Amino acid sequence: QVQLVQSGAEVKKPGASVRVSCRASGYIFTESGITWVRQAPGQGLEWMGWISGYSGDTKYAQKLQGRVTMTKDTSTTTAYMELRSLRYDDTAVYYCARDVQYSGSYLGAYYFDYWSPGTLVTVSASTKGPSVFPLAPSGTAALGCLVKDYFPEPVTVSWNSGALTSGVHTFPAVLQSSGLYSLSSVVTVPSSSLGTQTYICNVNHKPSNTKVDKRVEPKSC
Amino acid sequence: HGYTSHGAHGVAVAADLKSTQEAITKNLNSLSELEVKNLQRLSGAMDELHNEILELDEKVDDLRADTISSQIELAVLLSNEGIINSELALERKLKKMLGPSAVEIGNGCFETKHKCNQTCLDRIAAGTFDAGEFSLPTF
Amino acid sequence: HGYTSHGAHGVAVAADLKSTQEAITKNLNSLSELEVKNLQRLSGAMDELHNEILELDEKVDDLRADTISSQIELAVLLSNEGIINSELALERKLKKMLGPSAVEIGNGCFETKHKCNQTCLDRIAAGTFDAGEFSLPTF
Amino acid sequence: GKLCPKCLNCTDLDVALGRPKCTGKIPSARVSILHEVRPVTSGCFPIMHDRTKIRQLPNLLRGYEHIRLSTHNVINAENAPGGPYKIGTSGSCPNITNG
Amino acid sequence: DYMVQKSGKTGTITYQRGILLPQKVWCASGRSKVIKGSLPLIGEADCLHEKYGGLNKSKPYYTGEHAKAIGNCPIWVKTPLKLANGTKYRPPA
Amino acid sequence: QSVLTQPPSASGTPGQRVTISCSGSSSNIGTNYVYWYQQFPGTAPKLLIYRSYQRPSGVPDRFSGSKSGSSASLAISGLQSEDEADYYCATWDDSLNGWVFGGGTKLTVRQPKAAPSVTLFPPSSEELQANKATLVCLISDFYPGAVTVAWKADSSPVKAGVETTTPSKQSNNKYAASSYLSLTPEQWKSHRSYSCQVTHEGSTVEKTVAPTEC
Ligand SMILES: *[C@@H]1O[C@H](CO)[C@@H](O[C@@H]2O[C@H](CO)[C@@H](O)[C@H](O)[C@H]2NC(C)=O)[C@H](O)[C@H]1NC(C)=O
Ligand SMILES: *[C@@H]1O[C@H](CO)[C@@H](O[C@@H]2O[C@H](CO)[C@@H](O)[C@H](O)[C@H]2NC(C)=O)[C@H](O)[C@H]1NC(C)=O
Ligand SMILES: *[C@@H]1O[C@H](CO)[C@@H](O[C@@H]2O[C@H](CO)[C@@H](O)[C@H](O)[C@H]2NC(C)=O)[C@H](O)[C@H]1NC(C)=O
Repeated sequence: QVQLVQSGAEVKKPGASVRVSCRASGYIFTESGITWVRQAPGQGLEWMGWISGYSGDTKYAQKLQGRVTMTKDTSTTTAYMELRSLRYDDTAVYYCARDVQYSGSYLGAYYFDYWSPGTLVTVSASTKGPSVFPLAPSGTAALGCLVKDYFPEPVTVSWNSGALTSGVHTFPAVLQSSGLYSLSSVVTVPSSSLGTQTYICNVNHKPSNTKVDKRVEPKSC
Repeated sequence: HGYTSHGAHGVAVAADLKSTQEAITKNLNSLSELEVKNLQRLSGAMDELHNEILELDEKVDDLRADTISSQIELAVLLSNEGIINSELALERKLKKMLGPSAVEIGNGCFETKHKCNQTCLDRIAAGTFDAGEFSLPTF
Repeated sequence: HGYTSHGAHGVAVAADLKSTQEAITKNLNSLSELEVKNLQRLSGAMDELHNEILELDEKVDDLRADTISSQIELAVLLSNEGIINSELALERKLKKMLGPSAVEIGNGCFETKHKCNQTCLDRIAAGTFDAGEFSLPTF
Repeated sequence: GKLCPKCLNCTDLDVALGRPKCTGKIPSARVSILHEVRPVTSGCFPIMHDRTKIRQLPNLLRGYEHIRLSTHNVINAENAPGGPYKIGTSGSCPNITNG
Repeated sequence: DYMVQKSGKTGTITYQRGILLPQKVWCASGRSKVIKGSLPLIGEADCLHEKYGGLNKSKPYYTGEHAKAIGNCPIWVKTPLKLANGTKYRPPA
Repeated sequence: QSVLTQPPSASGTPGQRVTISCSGSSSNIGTNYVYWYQQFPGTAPKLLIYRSYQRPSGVPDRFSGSKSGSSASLAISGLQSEDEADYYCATWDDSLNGWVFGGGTKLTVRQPKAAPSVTLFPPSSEELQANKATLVCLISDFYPGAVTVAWKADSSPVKAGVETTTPSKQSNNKYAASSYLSLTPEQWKSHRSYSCQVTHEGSTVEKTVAPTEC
């Protein structure tokens, strides 16, 4: 059975480097190659490069020449990918894949077959509570809570300490390129309910013991 | 390719099989049996050491491909010329079985003194037409 | 190229423009669009050091020029053959508008039952000649 | 393709240089494919490759239809000129046994 | 380093301390027609093209990138060529 | 910006035949073999079609590969629930000297198609006092779950400081997602208006804010 097994998940500060391992099983390693492909979270596939299990010959993607190095070890039938000078764009899942080609110029006349499970590399966050900002209402009316810049997940949002539930939507977090999360929560309310009724979002971020009751009130000019 | 009959009997149409059978495939086989030597890397070459020799190799390859290409193009051009110019013989075969009972129009047509229906035309297509039946001078 | 009229009306002369227009220039353009690779000194050569390689270079150059020359000569020869053999079609166009009112002489001439003056001939040159005017069988 | 297949974890240069455990039948062909433009060793003792033409040796052998390592020896090393020689060996070059 | 010795001829080496004297030696004859490919070799082909790899012979000639090729091959041509199967274009009347 | 162009979304009722196109150029699809990969969420992609037309073992004849000039296409016939995934085309590109991937098409086969609700929040007064500004664009109630988001400063595109989440299956098996546009108060003040436009099934829903209005 053709197997590929990678090293564990990694987390790194920007500027450092990662070495990801790829051990091979169930085929003649010295007559195949390895490619590497990476996938930014929620994005497409980016080819990185290939290395021969027969000769150690390599070819890297133009965008990654300089920063990447691939090596391999016939003894342990293992391949390694090194990525230097990590930036936030290098946060991705790193796959290795068995590539049928092992000598001659690498020119895409062959293809890669089986993909390994994937190793995630995260390029610095250190537990911060969120900043909570009101999203003021403009007959339905929308009002919300912006929960900015926290780590790690998850925060919790209720409205009016749980007594407001009809119309509440809390959206999943977005992960900025800064490694920090933000989410939002909206209630749709009667537009006549403004002015007489109060609205408070309750934000609970347990990992930082942050608890915030934010009053969302109509804007004046 | 074939022959057509006109008149108050309607319009008759027939085909000639020998013309069709004669009609290109043989020509193609002739083109397809062309054979030429291989052009591979020379064996004492050595990329690192002798580049100049190697550059000359490249030169001889390119030159070969070019020349041989020109030759082929010619063979084809000639062949097509033949195929298109040949397209007038049926005329001569038809003229053969009449007698001077018809005049050469030059339109690829003749004017026969009698009338010719479908059964009459199939007999000319088969080449079995000789008219003493419509009694007119025989070749 | 053109057509001539004889008789007791004198001798009429006319010209055909389509024949003239058809008449070589296109052929020439076809010859003139031929393109061939350059043949310059090879860059790792070195006159002092590698003469032998160099002698072979010379060889490949000379051989090229020769072959390509032969090819060209052929193209021209063929082309000229066409130009000269083509020089008989006007005959067929004239035969077209008569009827069997004239006999094929084979001299490139016909004998018409009527007389043809200059104005009559310009109409054949223009291709507008159809005679029911001189009333004789029409094609 | 490969100088000798069945000499596993061996490159053609390896087979050419006669690296221990890379030896085998190098069969014959009327056609060969040149896969390594700058061929490599996969082990034994460190070579300074680039200071001689040695790298092309496999591609040279490749050019021929028939190839074969020899038998015996083209010269007795121990009796060579310059005084009796012991013959040196090094780890990094293990043999059928090891050592 | 290696040194080739012609058919029959002997050879010479001069040395000081640290010499590796040759022992076993390559013996070669015949000639193989070499092309620039990249393993693995998969399946069969009529033709092996240095640019295109495996190839099967379809039409007599081909257009494209030209390079060294061995086996039963189509011939390289400057332009895609057509043999005429038909008649000259005639406007209706 | 992907070299190969794949529609973000493809769909069909179960049993139907849907196609996914993949649009390239001479250097890639025109001169090279096409490959197709299928990915279920949080798994490795798997080879589905190889050398433009072939099927690996395991892959049913329901999947079919096509190629014409600089464009290839994946056809999925007899559409079934387990074909819900992302489909990626890949070919070598001789111009960029490396493999290239299409953006990936999400295949949705159990609900009527619904357009997205969009609501756009300007920065709060509170946030602007902290010298920050964020535009919040919330997208909800769309199916199937694939949208693209574009932002505008007045009427010219903005790409910097944009963070969109992958869409998330929500309370009713419809989909929702969010997008943020981070600005300096400086920037926010300098424009007449800002826009969040959400494209879904070849149809755009737009929402606009103006710094001056309340
Ligand atoms: C493989 O290597 C071993 C040593 O690692 C070789 O054994 C030596 O043999 C020589 C004579 O051939 C003796 O002088 C040494 O003392 C041996 N070494 C030891 C420590 O035993 C062995 O010959 C090699 N195998 C072959 C067949 O070449
Ligand atoms: C060239 O032609 C032959 C046609 O048979 C192909 O060889 C066959 O490939 C198929 C698999 O695709 C096998 O089922 C046959 O057994 C093969 N025959 C042999 C003897 O190998 C070959 O793949 C073709 N090459 C191409 C299309 O480039
Ligand atoms: C050239 O064209 C002719 C038709 O103009 C082709 O003849 C046809 O052949 C097919 C089978 O190959 C028949 O089904 C048709 O009935 C034929 N047409 C007629 C009217 O005869 C011919 O095959 C072509 N030549 C080649 C070699 O491609």
